[PDB]
Amino acid sequence: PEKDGCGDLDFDWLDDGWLTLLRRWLNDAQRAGVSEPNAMVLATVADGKPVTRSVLCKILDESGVAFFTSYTSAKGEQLAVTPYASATFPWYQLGRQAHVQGPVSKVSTEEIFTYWSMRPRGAQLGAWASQQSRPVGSRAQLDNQLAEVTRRFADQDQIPVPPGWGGYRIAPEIVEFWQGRENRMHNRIRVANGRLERLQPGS
Amino acid sequence: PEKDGCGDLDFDWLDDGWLTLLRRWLNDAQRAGVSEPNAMVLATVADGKPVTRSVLCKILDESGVAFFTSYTSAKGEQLAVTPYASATFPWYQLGRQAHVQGPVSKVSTEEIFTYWSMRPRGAQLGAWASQQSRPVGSRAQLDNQLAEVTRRFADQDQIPVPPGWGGYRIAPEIVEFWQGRENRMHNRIRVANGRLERLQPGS
Repeated sequence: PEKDGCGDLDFDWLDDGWLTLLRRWLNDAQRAGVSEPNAMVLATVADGKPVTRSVLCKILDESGVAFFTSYTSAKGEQLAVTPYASATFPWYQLGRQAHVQGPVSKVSTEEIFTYWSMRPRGAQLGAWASQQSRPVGSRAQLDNQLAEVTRRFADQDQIPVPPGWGGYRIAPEIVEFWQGRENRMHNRIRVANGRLERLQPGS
Repeated sequence: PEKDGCGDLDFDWLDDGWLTLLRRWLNDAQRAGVSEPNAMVLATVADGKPVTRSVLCKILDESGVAFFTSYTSAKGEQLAVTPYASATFPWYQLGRQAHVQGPVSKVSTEEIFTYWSMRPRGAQLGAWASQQSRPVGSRAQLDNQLAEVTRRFADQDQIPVPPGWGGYRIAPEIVEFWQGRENRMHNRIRVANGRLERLQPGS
């Protein structure tokens, strides 16, 4: 009970729909000092087996949750074969989690440009520096990669989008809010087809 | 490079094997005040589609990472059909991640007893109060479930293991260490067939 300082998560918390509540939860985490409050752990499937890693949620609206990545990465390939994902926001400090699962689609060239342009150039370089799946043996080699990319763009103030870099967006088909409680009787609300369902703590 | 106070993770950080490094990283997460240092996001598969939620890693050894849960949860059913998982320790505050993927076996009845007994009275009751199927319409109902189970065991000093309750272990067939860097030239070392491998940041 203590952890988020709040009373029980219940149906009425969803009165303004799933989006308002997620946006509020994401803001409580930001405000409470959580590091990377917008990071989520994304699961995809590779040859029938699940694979997990962390990505940064950059857009949240009625169409779902979006993040940015190289199309050439393993996440990209896996999502190309099996375009469904699940993501979890792990807000342990507050005893909270939210999960989103659904079909994945690419974001617009439009949107890619915008979020690419807000990117601090320290990172713009970094993106370009990552030599998509090129063999690497040392760390020095990584350094050379970033030096080489840095020179190449030194006289450019408007670094362009790499040829295979864009985003993906998970549709909010199933969204679950999880509020933990000291006496293990966790509050679990699942949203699906505009219907709401309360789940037993142990699933 | 800031976030864990450290230089680059490299092959020499693996000299005494993945187990020892995962243990060091878990411990660093503790010393730093990270909430739920041992929690991990577990992905499973449900009819070819990934599914995520957090579990607590309670055993870390040579045979892999283990957590405890009701066999009758969605996660248990999913692991029964497709006994492979991936898990991620999201240490965002230190800019670190560890991933572990592999086949999944049940823990023994021996170890279930041992870890069950280490739970405080509150958590054992909590676990017994989660009634596997039974739909839930109100939150007051969870309360009465905890109150039935409290009264039912009022005279038992030592509460028994619930009938459906046990553990799962992920074998360390792939282990990745991820250490973020301000310049985006993240360090990534994957472990597989005792062979080490540096990966390009952008996967």
